[PDB]
Amino acid sequence: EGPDNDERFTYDYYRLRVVGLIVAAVLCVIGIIILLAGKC
Amino acid sequence: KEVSMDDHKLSLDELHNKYGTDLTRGLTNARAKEILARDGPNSLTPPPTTPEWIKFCRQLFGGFSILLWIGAILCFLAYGIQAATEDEPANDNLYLGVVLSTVVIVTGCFSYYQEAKSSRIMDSFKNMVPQQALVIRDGEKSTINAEFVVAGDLVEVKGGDRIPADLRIISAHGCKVDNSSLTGESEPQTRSPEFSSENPLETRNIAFFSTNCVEGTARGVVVYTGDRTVMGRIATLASGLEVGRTPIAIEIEHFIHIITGVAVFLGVSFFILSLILGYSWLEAVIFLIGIIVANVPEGLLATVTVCLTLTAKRMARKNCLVKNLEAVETLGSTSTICSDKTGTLTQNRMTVAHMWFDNQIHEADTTENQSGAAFDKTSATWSALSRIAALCNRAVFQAGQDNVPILKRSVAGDASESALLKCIELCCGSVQGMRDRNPKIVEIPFNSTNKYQLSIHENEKSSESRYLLVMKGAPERILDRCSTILLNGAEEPLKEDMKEAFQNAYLELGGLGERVLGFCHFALPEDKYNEGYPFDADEPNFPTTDLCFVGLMAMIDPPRAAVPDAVGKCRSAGIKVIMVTGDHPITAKAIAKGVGIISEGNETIEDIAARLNIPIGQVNPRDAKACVVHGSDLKDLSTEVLDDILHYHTEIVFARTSPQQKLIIVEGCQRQGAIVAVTGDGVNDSPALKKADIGVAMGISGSDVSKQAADMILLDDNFASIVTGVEEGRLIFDNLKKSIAYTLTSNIPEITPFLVFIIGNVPLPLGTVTILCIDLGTDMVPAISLAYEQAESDIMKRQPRNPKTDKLVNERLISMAYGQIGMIQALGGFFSYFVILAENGFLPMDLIGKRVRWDDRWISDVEDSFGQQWTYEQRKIVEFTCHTSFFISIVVVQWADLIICKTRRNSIFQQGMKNKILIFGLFEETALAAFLSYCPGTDVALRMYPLKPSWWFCAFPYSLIIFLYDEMRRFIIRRSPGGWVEQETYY
Amino acid sequence: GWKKFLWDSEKKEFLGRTGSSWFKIFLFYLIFYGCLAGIFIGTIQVLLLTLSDFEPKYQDRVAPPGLSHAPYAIKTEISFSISNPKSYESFVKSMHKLMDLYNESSQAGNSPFEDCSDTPADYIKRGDLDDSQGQKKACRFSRMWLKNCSGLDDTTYGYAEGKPCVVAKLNRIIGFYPKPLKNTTDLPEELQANYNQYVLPLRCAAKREEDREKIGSIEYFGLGGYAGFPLQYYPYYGKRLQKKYLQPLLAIQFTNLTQNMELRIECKVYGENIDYSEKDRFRGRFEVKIEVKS
Ligand SMILES: *[C@@H]1O[C@H](CO[C@@H]2O[C@@H](C)[C@@H](O)[C@@H](O)[C@@H]2O)[C@@H](O[C@@H]2O[C@H](CO)[C@@H](O[C@@H]3O[C@H](CO[C@H]4O[C@H](CO)[C@@H](O)[C@H](O)[C@@H]4O)[C@@H](O)[C@H](O[C@H]4O[C@H](CO)[C@@H](O)[C@H](O)[C@@H]4O)[C@@H]3O)[C@H](O)[C@H]2NC(C)=O)[C@H](O)[C@H]1NC(C)=O
Ligand SMILES: *[C@@H]1O[C@H](CO[C@@H]2O[C@@H](C)[C@@H](O)[C@@H](O)[C@@H]2O)[C@@H](O[C@@H]2O[C@H](CO)[C@@H](O[C@@H]3O[C@H](CO)[C@@H](O)[C@H](O[C@H]4O[C@H](CO)[C@@H](O)[C@H](O)[C@@H]4O)[C@@H]3O)[C@H](O)[C@H]2NC(C)=O)[C@H](O)[C@H]1NC(C)=O
Ligand SMILES: CCCCCCCC/C=C\CCCCCCCC(=O)OC[C@H](COP(=O)(O)OCC[N+](C)(C)C)OC(=O)CCCCCCC/C=C\CCCCCCCC
Ligand SMILES: CCCCCCCC/C=C\CCCCCCCC(=O)OC[C@H](COP(=O)(O)OCC[N+](C)(C)C)OC(=O)CCCCCCC/C=C\CCCCCCCC
Ligand SMILES: CCCCCCCC/C=C\CCCCCCCC(=O)OC[C@H](COP(=O)(O)OCC[N+](C)(C)C)OC(=O)CCCCCCC/C=C\CCCCCCCC
Ligand SMILES: CCCCCCCC/C=C\CCCCCCCC(=O)OC[C@H](COP(=O)(O)OCC[N+](C)(C)C)OC(=O)CCCCCCC/C=C\CCCCCCCC
Ligand SMILES: CCCCCCCC/C=C\CCCCCCCC(=O)OC[C@H](COP(=O)(O)OCC[N+](C)(C)C)OC(=O)CCCCCCC/C=C\CCCCCCCC
Ligand SMILES: CCCCCCCC/C=C\CCCCCCCC(=O)OC[C@H](COP(=O)(O)OCC[N+](C)(C)C)OC(=O)CCCCCCC/C=C\CCCCCCCC
Ligand SMILES: CCCCCCCC/C=C\CCCCCCCC(=O)OC[C@H](COP(=O)(O)OCC[N+](C)(C)C)OC(=O)CCCCCCC/C=C\CCCCCCCC
Ligand SMILES: *[C@@H]1O[C@H](CO)[C@@H](O[C@@H]2O[C@H](CO)[C@@H](O)[C@H](O)[C@H]2NC(C)=O)[C@H](O)[C@H]1NC(C)=O
Ligand SMILES: CC(C)CCC[C@@H](C)[C@H]1CC[C@H]2[C@@H]3CC=C4C[C@@H](O)CC[C@]4(C)[C@H]3CC[C@]12C
Ligand SMILES: CC(C)CCC[C@@H](C)[C@H]1CC[C@H]2[C@@H]3CC=C4C[C@@H](O)CC[C@]4(C)[C@H]3CC[C@]12C
Ligand SMILES: CC(C)CCC[C@@H](C)[C@H]1CC[C@H]2[C@@H]3CC=C4C[C@@H](O)CC[C@]4(C)[C@H]3CC[C@]12C
Ligand SMILES: [Mg+2]
Ligand SMILES: [Mg+2]
Repeated sequence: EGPDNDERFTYDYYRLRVVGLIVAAVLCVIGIIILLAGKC
Repeated sequence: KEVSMDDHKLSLDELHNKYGTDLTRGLTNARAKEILARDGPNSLTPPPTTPEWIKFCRQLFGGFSILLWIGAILCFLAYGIQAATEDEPANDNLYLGVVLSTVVIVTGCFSYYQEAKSSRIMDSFKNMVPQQALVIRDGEKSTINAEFVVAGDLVEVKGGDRIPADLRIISAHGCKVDNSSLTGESEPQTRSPEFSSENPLETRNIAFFSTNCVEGTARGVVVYTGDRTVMGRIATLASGLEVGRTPIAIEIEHFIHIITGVAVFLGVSFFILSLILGYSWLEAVIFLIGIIVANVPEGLLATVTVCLTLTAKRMARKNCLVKNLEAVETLGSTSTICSDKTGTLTQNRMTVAHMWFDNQIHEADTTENQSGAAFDKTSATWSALSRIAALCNRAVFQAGQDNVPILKRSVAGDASESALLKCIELCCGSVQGMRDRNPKIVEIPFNSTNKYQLSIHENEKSSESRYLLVMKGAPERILDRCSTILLNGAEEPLKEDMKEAFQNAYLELGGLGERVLGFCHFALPEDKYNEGYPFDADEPNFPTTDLCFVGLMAMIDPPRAAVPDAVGKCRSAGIKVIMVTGDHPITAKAIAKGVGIISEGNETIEDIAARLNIPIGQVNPRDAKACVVHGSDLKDLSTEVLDDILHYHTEIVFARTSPQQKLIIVEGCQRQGAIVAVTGDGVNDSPALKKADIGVAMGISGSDVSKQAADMILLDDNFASIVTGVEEGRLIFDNLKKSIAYTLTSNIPEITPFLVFIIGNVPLPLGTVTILCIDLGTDMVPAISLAYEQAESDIMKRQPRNPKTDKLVNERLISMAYGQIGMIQALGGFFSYFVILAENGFLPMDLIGKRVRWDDRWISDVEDSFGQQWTYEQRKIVEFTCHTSFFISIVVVQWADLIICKTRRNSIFQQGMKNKILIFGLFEETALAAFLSYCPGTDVALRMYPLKPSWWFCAFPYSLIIFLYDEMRRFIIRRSPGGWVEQETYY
Repeated sequence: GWKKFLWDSEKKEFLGRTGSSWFKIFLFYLIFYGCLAGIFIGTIQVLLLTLSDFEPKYQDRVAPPGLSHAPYAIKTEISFSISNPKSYESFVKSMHKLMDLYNESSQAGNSPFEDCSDTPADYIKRGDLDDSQGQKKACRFSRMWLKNCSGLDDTTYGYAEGKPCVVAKLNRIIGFYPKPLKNTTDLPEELQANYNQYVLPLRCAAKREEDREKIGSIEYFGLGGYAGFPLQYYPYYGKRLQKKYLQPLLAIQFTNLTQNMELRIECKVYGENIDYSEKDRFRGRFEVKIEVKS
């Protein structure tokens, strides 16, 4: 699709890791809240 | 024998001078505090304790952590060998070793945490209800903690009390102590203050520690306290308990063995397969580690200790103190309950309800008013009746009671005597003056041989013969004892007609469910007995018969509030309840009918004879479901007759049965093949308590001998608490099964990739690092969450389990875990695998056989389905993106499995999502999977790569499918009892 | 137990159950494993639909391209005796397997092999990645181009007298355009001379500074006489759209090689969309251990 088709071989793994970490953090928080909810 | 030097030779004066204690008064509280501080608490130095570091260390080098240690060591050595060879090697072996060691560290700390938790909870059961001692201080008698006893304190012990410390007997009356723990002989030896022998083991005036007083009473002084006691030296070093396990723990162990054997065989075999197929020596051990970890459920022992400890805390919360851990398991299996009438079913708070004198039934006891009574207080016979009620009575009121009414105040004595006192004070007047005017010369307390009470009083008035004998007792026996009856002041001989009316009155009041007591008195002739005449208690001089029957007094005693519901739950539960009481069959039959032991419709042989108006002997014994066995009949019966009554009758009530006969009843119940629990408060009850499967001792009133003899202690002495406790006991089994069912399901998805790898010749879908992360890394908490579970509506609506037929791990369990649920978690992971490879360029048809070429480091030319050419690391990266996906597809399916596992009979909609630990587990695992996939550096260290977003969803159809499938199978079970589904699928 | 749990004749049980139980369980499992199989086959069919036949959806794991070689050396070592003939047989059998695909008999007629510039040239676009104009056409690559390593003159290819060859090859990637370095002041030393823009350069050297002296004259054979790959053989349209496609090759003769001593030779390609990796020792470059012990 032309010489400058470098995109067909690139993936933004950085943004993916950032989002996956934000989500992991959120899930961890929700977890702790539910666990200690009653003990306060 | 060697360590013996005592004070027995000293006299009362010598003992007083040495110890320095008022023999009559006892030491003062201030002196008690000083002595306690100086000598120390009356307790035995405890043993030392394992250090915290040694245990933790046992965890590091225990369970199967050893296998992981060898694997980690092998990896380190392999890396070291690589160091010598060509430069710039791959740190793959180095980071693999670093992964195994960490797994061992996390497992060691977690298991250590759980074990400590359980040990601390067990210790809490040591200072809940302590062991006390009755001491005499400042003249007053008080109950104090056993540790507070000091040397020189005046201690008093009675029948059934434990000896707080070695004592010097100052005074005693028929005291018998059992020195079985000291000498070995179980024969009770008498104890008297007289100096019998020079040696301590024989001297009559020395009570040793740890012994118990079988009968009588005695007063002594503490010669030795704590470790100084004779028995203390032996008990501290010589009597230490050893470690003990349960049968629940051993069924689980046996199963762990069978699975371990199959796992090791499969491992070694795969190892040889890898070598025949050209792999590295290190990769062979790696495959073995993965197979063993994926197949051996290492968490079961921890999950059982945790389940038992947590359930015990729930019981201790609900009034059921288990002395041992085995009782927690045995309670769930309880089939028959032999309970007592007074103390357990009722409250033991008697109130005087009705009376019978002047050949009439009279109501009385105005409801805390001045209305007096229904009849004339002026009645002549009533005067004699109240006279005997007040004079023969043993109980007296305590001080400080003058402020409140009689129905509300406290008394000291028997419940019946207390009721009589409250009645006379409300209607008659003051007992202090009445007891004062008629001085009691001699009195005979209630005795089993006599079965009556007795009191001799002198009369201050004129016209009397100067002698008034008063006695009360069983109405049947006292009527046999009297020749005359007092009616309206005029005495008349007792004829058969009067006795018939009396029997009618007894039947009427007894049918009501009230305890009737007979009363009588006699004025002995002055000519035969002068004023000076002494009456001999030891040798009865006065006439016992030809007395004058005054009348009958009856009292009421309502049952506990919770008792009826408890018997109902037992009937729904399939548990048999037996009432063993000292009362009369009419009162027993009644109380039993009211509480629920004898439900409506059921009749005994006598009941049917009465309806039919036929002799009882003629009626068929099998015709009656329930029966009331008399104590005399029980003594006369043989083993076969006892078995006949226990087998053929649904509701049995033993009346007028001595507590000693309980052993025969317990043995008969066991001959049948039932797990029995028996309730006991006294000393005579101990043999039955030991013989019964579950001995329940009364907490409030039970003596130290009974408490020592039993496994469970009822704090409230209520019967409902027993039923609630059995309810808790069944939950242990339900939760344990739900846990075994969970952990075992992941075996099929973790092992199937290896098998497919070898048979199919496709690339490895799931690696070993991920396997360790699954079993050891994330499911640790979810496995435990299954124990916190609540119960299901049906826990009390099912039959008792029998150890012969039921076992925790049965064939139906393997049908659900391996066959149906497992095969599905395997397909969900395989699906996610196929998708990763297909998207990156490898299609499915092309994959069969690429392994030989795939695992060959040397082929940098691998061709995919679309014809591209792949190198070695580029291709390996896609394989690793599959190990991570598999992993996630496993956590995702685990969601459906963990949710469906919660209940086995009901749906989760009915039960609900009220378990907090379980929910915390779903969120935490999901979070860990996302973390391990996304964090940087994991690629090199853990070999996990990032997962793109369209992939997380591949396991979703298999998770919804697992959930929907189990819901329908639960529905079909509830709808069709005893069907094919319940026969095959219900584990 | 042992005998009784195997076969009893009162309850007419075998292994534990009767005939109707074994039949109900077997029927249930057959139906169940059938629904399971059908669902897996359907969820996999939708997956076959999702993807395209002319192009892999994801092409990030293979870039830049690797650099493989013939022969097939295990551990990246080429060791053989010049006397014993049964020492370099495993090598020749491979070399031959690779060159056996460039036979002229295979490349004949107008399709699908068209005659291309005998001298390096630029890219050639045969349209898009569609089925509209049928099977595309690929350029012909003759054997003879490789001069002393062709197996046409000296079948052995060199291994017979202490002068081996190494046919290097660039990993085939769909839609990959090779981009060589430009003539600007920044360029390696080696690459300055013979800057044919249309040629992707390949140059071998010694891993260590010492070995330089012990390595003799690296003689590269290729299209046009240059030490590289002509850009005209790109891009690659994939197997489905370009069956019978031949990738360029470059021969390397390691003349004047010291005898009885292990020599570490690292070959490396240069270019813009070319990047090496410290973990993958075959991404763009390659290592060979040669030891002509005689
Ligand atoms: C691609 O080309 C290959 C070579 O093609 C040859 O050269 C080209 C330029 C043309 O001229 C073409 O016409 C030539 O054939 C081609 O491989 C060749 O295939 C033939 C047929 O099998 C082989 O001939 C046989 O040789 C053996 C002994 O071979 C020795 O040398 C080779 C190396 O060359 C070693 O590998 C061996 O181990 C031996 O050391 C003979 O024994 C054999 O005898 C047979 O024929 C005789 C009559 O001549 C009969 O009497 C016998 O009974 C046998 O039936 C053949 O003579 C030739 O060796 C082989 N070349 C090479 C280098 O291996 C290849 O097949 C082509 N591939 C495609 C896909 O087109
Ligand atoms: C790729 O690049 C090289 C080098 O280009 C040069 O350096 C670059 C970094 C950049 O600065 C460019 O602007 C610069 O030209 C090209 O090759 C060079 O070509 C020139 C011209 O032929 C050569 O210069 C010659 O040097 C000789 C001695 O070394 C000298 O005797 C030559 O005389 C010639 O020119 C004079 C006028 O100056 C004339 O009077 C003579 O009669 C005779 O023609 C000449 O000065 C360089 O040496 C070359 N460089 C190298 C390394 O060989 C190259 O052609 C280019 N390739 C492409 C495809 O564009
Ligand atoms: C009780 C609960 C408390 C919770 C409080 C949370 C507070 C919030 C804290 C963090 C939130 C998210 C932070 C976002 C930053 C993440 C860093 C990051 O995005 O880094 C990405 C790059 C990696 O490089 P690349 O992608 O180019 O590689 C090439 C990739 N290839 C090979 C595929 C081509 O980073 C680099 O280069 C440099 C990396 C430097 C170090 C980053 C540290 C990451 C490790 C831990 C931090 C996350 C903790 C989360 C806690 C969750 C609890 C379980
Ligand atoms: C519950 C149990 C379940 C699971 C248990 C699993 C047990 C496993 C135990 C330990 C595993 C340790 C792994 C160590 C992590 C990486 C360390 C390391 O060896 O890194 C090396 C890399 C260097 O790579 P390179 O130079 O080759 O890259 C070149 C990149 N090129 C070329 C593309 C540019 O380092 C880097 O990249 C720098 C990035 C550093 C990463 C920072 C992340 C911090 C890691 C762990 C802390 C998180 C703890 C959780 C706390 C929770 C709080 C609530
Ligand atoms: C040339 C040679 C060819 C050979 C071909 C052979 C092909 C074989 C094909 C299928 C094999 C089926 C294996 C399943 C075995 C089930 C055994 C089982 O049901 O025993 C249950 C027992 C007792 O149960 P119950 O109380 O209900 O007895 C009630 C007895 N009544 C009711 C009759 C009185 O319990 C126990 O023995 C205790 C628990 C034992 C747990 C065993 C679990 C297995 C553990 C690891 C193996 C996993 C490998 C998975 C991969 C397989 C390869 C695809
Ligand atoms: C040990 C315990 C294992 C537990 C589970 C193991 C999971 C293993 C599943 C698959 C592994 C086998 C490898 C599959 C590769 C076979 C390839 C194949 O089969 O290529 C046939 C077709 C491809 O057609 P095409 O469109 O390319 O042709 C186009 C034709 N034109 C265009 C000319 C019209 O593929 C198809 O149709 C669909 C075939 C895809 C996979 C089907 C595999 C067999 C079917 C179900 C397996 C699950 C059984 C569950 C049993 C439960 C108890 C164990
Ligand atoms: C696109 C397709 C995807 C398919 C994927 C499948 C995934 C798995 C499929 C299903 C699993 C989820 C099912 C949730 C069940 C909810 C049931 C419910 O709602 O029953 C209502 C209950 C009943 O109430 P009652 O008073 O009548 O009970 C009286 C109880 N008696 C009588 C004992 C006193 O109410 C209660 O339980 C009280 C309120 C509890 C609310 C719970 C909400 C949390 C639910 C799940 C947590 C998420 C875990 C996943 C973590 C990953 C996140 C990233
Ligand atoms: C087309 C594909 C997508 C379809 C999605 C459907 C979503 C449906 C959403 C909620 C479901 C409805 C709520 C159910 C509430 C029922 C309340 C209730 O009263 O229930 C009681 C019954 C059991 O009564 P019993 O046995 O005592 O009767 C005994 C009768 N005698 C005595 C004669 C034996 O309960 C039962 O029928 C429970 C049986 C239900 C089994 C169906 C499971 C539905 C599948 C998934 C639900 C969604 C959860 C996950 C969400 C993922 C989001 C991405
Ligand atoms: C990717 C994963 C997909 C997994 C999908 C799985 C779907 C397959 C589900 C069920 C298929 C199995 C059906 C088997 C039918 C033949 C069984 C049979 O021969 O049974 C005979 C009995 C009748 O004998 P009896 O008891 O009267 O004789 C008394 C016997 N004596 C004398 C011993 C007491 O049958 C009975 O009792 C009736 C019991 C019939 C069993 C009902 C079980 C239904 C369970 C699930 C269906 C729901 C699927 C929902 C999926 C949604 C997908 C999105
Ligand atoms: C090939 O290498 C040989 C050395 O092995 C070179 O020949 C040597 O040249 C030196 C002078 O520099 C002489 O002293 C030696 O006697 C020579 N040895 C032999 C065996 O000839 C030779 O020049 C090299 N040739 C090439 C083309 O690199
Ligand atoms: C209770 C149930 C139904 C909740 C199910 C939650 C599911 C859908 C959640 C749990 C973790 C989530 C993933 C966590 C991390 C990422 C990475 C990000 O870059 C894209 C979204 C993606 C892929 C999320 C998609 C949604 C996800 C899979
Ligand atoms: C890879 C493929 C070919 C393996 C297929 C294995 C199947 C046939 C195996 C896996 C688990 C097995 C079941 C496991 C447990 C039981 C319970 C037992 O009381 C009867 C047999 C029965 C029901 C087995 C029948 C055969 C079974 C379903
Ligand atoms: C709910 C359950 C029982 C439904 C299972 C349906 C099964 C039988 C269906 C679902 C998808 C179907 C497949 C879909 C696509 C193709 C490709 C075609 O070229 C041959 C038939 C074939 C391979 C079908 C065979 C039957 C199939 C596997
Ligand atoms: Mg016992
Ligand atoms: Mg598991």
